[PDB]
Amino acid sequence: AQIGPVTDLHITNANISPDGFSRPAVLAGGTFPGPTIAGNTGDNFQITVFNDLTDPSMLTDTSIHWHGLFQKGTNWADGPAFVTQCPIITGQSFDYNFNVPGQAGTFWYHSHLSTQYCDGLRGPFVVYDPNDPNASLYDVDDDTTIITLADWYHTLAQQEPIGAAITADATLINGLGRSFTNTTASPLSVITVQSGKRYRMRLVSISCDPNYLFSIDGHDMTIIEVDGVNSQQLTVDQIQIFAAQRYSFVLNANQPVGNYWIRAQPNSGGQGFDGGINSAILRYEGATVEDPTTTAPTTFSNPLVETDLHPLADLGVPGQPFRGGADDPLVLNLAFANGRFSIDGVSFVPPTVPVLLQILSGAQNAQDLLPAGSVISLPSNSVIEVALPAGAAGGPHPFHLHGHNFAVVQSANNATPNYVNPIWRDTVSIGGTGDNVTIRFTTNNPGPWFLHCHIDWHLEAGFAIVFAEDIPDTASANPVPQAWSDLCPAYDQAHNISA
Ligand SMILES: *[C@@H]1O[C@H](CO)[C@@H](O[C@@H]2O[C@H](CO)[C@@H](O[C@@H]3O[C@H](CO)[C@@H](O)[C@H](O)[C@@H]3O)[C@H](O)[C@H]2NC(C)=O)[C@H](O)[C@H]1NC(C)=O
Ligand SMILES: *[C@@H]1O[C@H](CO)[C@@H](O[C@@H]2O[C@H](CO)[C@@H](O)[C@H](O)[C@H]2NC(C)=O)[C@H](O)[C@H]1NC(C)=O
Ligand SMILES: [Cu+2]
Ligand SMILES: [Cu+2]
Ligand SMILES: [Cu+2]
Ligand SMILES: [Cu+2]
Repeated sequence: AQIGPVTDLHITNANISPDGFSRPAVLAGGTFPGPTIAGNTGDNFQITVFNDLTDPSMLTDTSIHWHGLFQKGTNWADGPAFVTQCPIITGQSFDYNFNVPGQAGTFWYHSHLSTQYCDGLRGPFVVYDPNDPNASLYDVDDDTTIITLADWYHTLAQQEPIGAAITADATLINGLGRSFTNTTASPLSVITVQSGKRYRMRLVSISCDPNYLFSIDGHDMTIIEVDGVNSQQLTVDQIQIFAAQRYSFVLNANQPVGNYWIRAQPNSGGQGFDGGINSAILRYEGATVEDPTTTAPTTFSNPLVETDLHPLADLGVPGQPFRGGADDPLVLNLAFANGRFSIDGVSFVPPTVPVLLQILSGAQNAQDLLPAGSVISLPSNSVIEVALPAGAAGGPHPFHLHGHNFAVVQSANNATPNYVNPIWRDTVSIGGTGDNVTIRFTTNNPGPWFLHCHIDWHLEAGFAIVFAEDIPDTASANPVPQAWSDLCPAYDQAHNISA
C-alpha cells in the first residue's frame, strides 16, 4: 500500500539482503526502497518522521527531502541538512507539513544528511492528477507500475575508505537484483502486465551515483513525463536515466504472452547481464514462471536524446533567445581536484547554523552568509540563467536545483541551445568535456535553495552551492513552526555544539 498524504514514517535500522548479501541499513517504513508516499495535486502532505535510528555507523541523526517538490512558503520543510534545517535527533520526530500546489508527477524522497540515503533511506513519492491530460494514454497507473532503479553497496556509506574508488555491488530494480561479484541466484523483481493493456510506468532513479541504460526486451516506451513535467509523447527503446531523474512512459503490453528481460545497465560496476545482474523480469499474465530468454539488440534503434523531449504544455523559455539573455546570467566554474569539488573556487562544507536560520536571524546578504562563498543571492521576480560547463572529473554529473524546475536551454553532447521549446526538468546531466548545459528559471520562490550534483559521493565532497533566492522576503514568505525552531537547539545540545 501507498501511504499519505498524512502519515507517520519511522526511520529505523535493520538488516537487509536485497542481492543475497546481508548488511545493516537505514530504512523508511521498514523496507528498501521505502514505501510510496502519495497524494493528489494540491494536497496537504504531513509526513511525521520518527527518527528511531540507533546505529552510529550510518548516523543516528536524519533529515528528509521531498525531491522535486517546490516547497513554496515552506522552505523550512525542504530537508537539506544545514541548508534548511538542523537534523532530527534520535528518539525525536518532526512533521514535514507542506502543500503541492501546481505540481503532479513522479517524485521521490531521500535522506539529505551526508551520504545516508545510500544506506537505504530512499523511496518513491507520487502526486497524482485527477484531471491528468495524459490519462487516456494508459489503463493502469498504481503502485505496481512504479519502477525504481537503485545502486546498492556492501560497504557502508560512512565506511567507504578515503582514497579508494567507490562503486556499487548490485543494481536493484524494485528493491531486488544480483551482486556483480560472488553472484548468487537471489530473487529478481517481477513486473506483471496483462496482454492488451497499457501501463503508466513511473521510472524513478533513486541512485546515489550511476546512470542507467534502461530498456525492456521486445518493447518500446512512450515518454509522457520528465521529472514531474508532462511531455509530448516520445517513443524510445532505451532511456539513459541519471541519478534522481524520473520518467513516466507508456508500456503497451503488445508482445506475445511471455517473459521479457528488464535491463538497467549502470555506467560503473558490473557490465552486462551474466548471472542475471542488472536485470528484472517483465511477466505477462498467463506466461510460464521462468526466466526470459530474450536478448537486447547490439545497437538500440531509438535511444532517448534529451533535445527530442518537449513539454506538453506551452511552457516556452523565460528571457531572451541568446546566451546571457536573462536578468541574472551566471556561468559556474565547476571543478575537481585532490578529492574535493568546488563551485567558483569554493568547496561546499555544511555550516553549523543552517542557511535558512542564519537568514531568519537577520543576515541579509549573501556575503554575510556561511559558508563564505557558498551562498549566492538571487534577485526576486527575475529570469536566471545558469551555465554549467562540464569537465570536472567523475562525470557525467547530474545537477539538481531545489525549489524549482527549469528549462534545459542546452543539453549534453549538443552545442545548439533551444530558446523555443526545450523540456523543463529538475535534474540534468551536464554532459562531457566542452559541453555547456544551461538552465533557466524565474525567481518566484523566496528561500535558500540547494544546487548540487546528485551523485551523493560528489555532494559529500563539496559539489554544491546555495542560491539564497529573495533574501529580503525569505522570513515573511516562510513562517516557521515551533517544532522547526526547536531542531537546532536540540541537535546542538545532543552533539555538544555551541553557536
Ligand atoms: C541539437 O539540439 C538542437 C536544439 O535543441 C536540435 O535542434 C532542433 O531540431 C529540431 C528537430 O529537427 C528542429 O525542429 C523541427 O523543426 C522543423 C522546422 O525546420 C519542424 O518542421 C518540426 O516540426 C520540428 O519541430 C528545431 O528547429 C531545432 N532547433 C534548433 C534551435 O536548432 C537538434 O536536433 C539537436 N541535434 C540532434 C542530433 O538531436
Ligand atoms: C557557456 O556559455 C556561457 C554563456 O551562457 C559562456 O560565458 C561567456 O564566457 C566568456 C568567456 O569564456 C565571457 O567573456 C562572457 O562574458 C560569458 N557570457 C556570455 C557571452 O553571455 C561560456 O564561455 C560558455 N562556456 C563554454 C565552456 O562553452
Ligand atoms: Cu531536490
Ligand atoms: Cu535530491
Ligand atoms: Cu558529480
Ligand atoms: Cu538535493
